[PDB]
Amino acid sequence: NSTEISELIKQRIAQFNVVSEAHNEGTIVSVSDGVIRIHGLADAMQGEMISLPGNRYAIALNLERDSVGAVVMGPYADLAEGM
Amino acid sequence: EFITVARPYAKAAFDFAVEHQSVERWQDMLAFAAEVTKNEQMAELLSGALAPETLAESFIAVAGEQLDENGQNLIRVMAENGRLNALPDVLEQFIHLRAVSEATAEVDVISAAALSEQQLAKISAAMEKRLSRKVKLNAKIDKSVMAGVIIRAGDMVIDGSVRGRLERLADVL
Amino acid sequence: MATGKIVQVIGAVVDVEFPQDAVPRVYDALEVQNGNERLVLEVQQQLGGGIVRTIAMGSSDGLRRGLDVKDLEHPIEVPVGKATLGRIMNVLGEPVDMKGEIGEEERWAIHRAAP
Amino acid sequence: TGKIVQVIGAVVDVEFPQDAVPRVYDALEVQNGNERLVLEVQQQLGGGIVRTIAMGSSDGLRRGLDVKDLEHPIEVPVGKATLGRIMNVLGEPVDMKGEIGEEERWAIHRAAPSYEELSNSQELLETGIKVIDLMAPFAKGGKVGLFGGAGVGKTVNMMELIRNIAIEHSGYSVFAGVGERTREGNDFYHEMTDSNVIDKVSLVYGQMNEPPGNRLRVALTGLTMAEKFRDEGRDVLLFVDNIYRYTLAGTEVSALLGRMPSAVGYQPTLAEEMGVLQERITSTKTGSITSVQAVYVPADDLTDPSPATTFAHLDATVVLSRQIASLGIYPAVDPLDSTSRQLDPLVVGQEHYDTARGVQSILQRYQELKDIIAILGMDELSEEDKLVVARARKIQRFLSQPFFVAEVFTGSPGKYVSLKDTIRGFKGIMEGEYDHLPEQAFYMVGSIEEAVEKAKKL
Ligand SMILES: Nc1ncnc2c1ncn2[C@@H]1O[C@H](COP(=O)(O)OP(=O)(O)OP(=O)(O)O)[C@@H](O)[C@H]1O
Ligand SMILES: [Mg+2]
Repeated sequence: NSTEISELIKQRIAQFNVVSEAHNEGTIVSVSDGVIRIHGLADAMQGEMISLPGNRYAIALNLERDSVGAVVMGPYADLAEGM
Repeated sequence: EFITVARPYAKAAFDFAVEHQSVERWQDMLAFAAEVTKNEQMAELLSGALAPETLAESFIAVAGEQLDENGQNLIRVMAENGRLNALPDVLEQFIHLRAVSEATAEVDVISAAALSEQQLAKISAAMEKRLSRKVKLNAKIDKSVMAGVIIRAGDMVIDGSVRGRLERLADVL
Repeated sequence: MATGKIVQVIGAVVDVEFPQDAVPRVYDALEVQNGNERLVLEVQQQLGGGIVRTIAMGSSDGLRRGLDVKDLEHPIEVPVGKATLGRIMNVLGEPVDMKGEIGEEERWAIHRAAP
Repeated sequence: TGKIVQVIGAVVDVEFPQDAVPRVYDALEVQNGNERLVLEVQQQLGGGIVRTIAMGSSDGLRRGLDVKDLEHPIEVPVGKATLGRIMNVLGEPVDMKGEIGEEERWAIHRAAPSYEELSNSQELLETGIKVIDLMAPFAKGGKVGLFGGAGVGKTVNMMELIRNIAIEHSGYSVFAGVGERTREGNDFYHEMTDSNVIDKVSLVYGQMNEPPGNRLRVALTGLTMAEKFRDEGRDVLLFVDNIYRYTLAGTEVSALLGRMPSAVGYQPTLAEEMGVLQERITSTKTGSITSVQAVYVPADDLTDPSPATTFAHLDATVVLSRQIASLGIYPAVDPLDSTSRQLDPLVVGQEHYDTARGVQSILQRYQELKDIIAILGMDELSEEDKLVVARARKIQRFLSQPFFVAEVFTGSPGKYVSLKDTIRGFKGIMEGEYDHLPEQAFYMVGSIEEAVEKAKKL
């Protein structure tokens, strides 16, 4: 009964359209003092340039299990959660 | 590890299931909730920082085999504290607390070769007097012990393997 | 329409939860009814989950959990120019003398970049 | 088999199937772009996660890379195949020459020799250097530490010791560069090749450009080569270019390893990490290691934990003072803080022992007078107190010496001074035979005869 509920779950998540972010793409989770936390970016690498909205970058300093920690190469204050 | 934070939720759910005389159902519900927790798409959603209520109602969406009145609530309580990854451990403690409540024990037996029913009788009948519980044996006989038997219940262990005697003798060096 | 609600109050530090698609940017100004006066909050951090963390620009006493919060979308804005001369103001640009309203022509945001 | 699951600075976490988890100190391997990166296992976390330090640059590592499990520790070439060559922490050749003709490789993590194995020795080893073998002489098979702040002279002193000891000694030698200057590695290598002495010397370099994992384990690569030559039954000289960098590379990784900070923010394990390194550098009944270590002293604070722990490890300790060096007295040895286990009447004999304690007593009394002199001036002293000062100042100058390696700075030619000439000179000054000479007569002269010839021309 386990494999049929395991595939029913695969059907249901598809019905409700819940799906991953694309690799190389992510969202800002939190913003403080120019430090940025990002969820996603499953293909980001240590010390990469992450392009932000506008025309600016953050530098990936930590690849945590659930997030990337990054610092903004410029003014940070216009950034927002969910960009 | 989620073992400590699963404890409060596991107890609540069991006492409630007792007062509502519905323990078998819940165990089925927690098993379902623990499998949606493992789905690879949901495991990204559960890791990202959604707001608790936007996450919970999205979690409730992917289960329709849940008792909504009592089972959606459980999910909503765990979501409000971010706990949903503890569901596979909440399940195992619900099963554990149930077996203590049913005064019943699983016991594992390991030997160089398969036992007779008469030996399995004497083992079970002894362990029920050791534990003062009912017992249910399983036998997981092994390639490396060359004679004798091991008995494990809970974490108490009795060893009569010759493997254990050869080392326990060499220890007297 | 107010869109946030207060979720913690620990001295001067006030936490407010907004809808996920509406979270104020840093250094913005919020306002709330502290009973019979409007109290301004300045945003310091965006935390996870729509919660923002703010410093009260006034007395924190008498705030409840669950009060409604209006998100003014600009920073703190103050009156400027000739109308300010000879007037005393607080940090919010409200007159602290008794001498009536300031005849402002513009209000500028206080947080801006250098030349 | 493994997957990378976190990358935090120098530290990489790897997940393995729970039946296959690597042992502590295993080497792992991962492809990082167009090169191969080794990781060393530090800790087993739960759930098959294992926490590791990168032996190289960790930038460009993704999460989710496949990691290969090597079944063994980091193992380095040892024996005569290593002689005359420059090697990496991983024991790779770093000179442009071919592969190392190894016959054997040894794991860099080893246990110290047992208490039964150790050997005592009292054979005094002579040096060219007036202050060192007068005040803090040392034996064949002993440990010496040169303590000092930034720029005080630790390296120039060790370069005279290499010149004096390691060329009248006949056996093999190991020089370990640990977190020091790459220029000075290149400079040292060329003077060894120009002198054709290179073929007796093994060089391990992990200089200060290298990422922390290299700086931490290069010390152990250096010892493992010296332990091969010792166990072969030889007498070996080990030079360590800065031991402090071993501890500091531990500090840099320790927070990322998840360990609560201690004291002045050091790792909590500081004394064990130092102790397990230091105990391997011992002479044994099979063979001997003579060791010289430079010990950087951060912010000149001799009471900082890292200097303080190092002092119990060593047999002779020479302390270099910025306050003396700014006089331009070189070597800037402080004789009131430098000390040795060998300054004992039984081993040195009485004439040496009495001369050293006389010098120590006069120079101590001069420190006691300087706070009087600083306010009142010297005229207020007693006529015996003035004689202590007049002698102590001569003694401080006569402790100075021209080094052969220093000629590129001083210009004036280097001097080698016998132990017989040093004790005779200081004993003569303290007896007052020379109280008619000026202070400048004693500055930078090799022997007491050279002082009287300098005095004739003032
Ligand atoms: N005996 C000496 N004669 C002349 N100059 C010296 C002598 N000893 C040291 N000095 C001067 O001190 C300076 C630095 O000495 P050295 O390079 O040995 O310090 P160091 O050990 O490298 O210090 P650090 O490792 O902290 O940089 C050099 O300019 C050197 O000329
Ligand atoms: Mg140096």
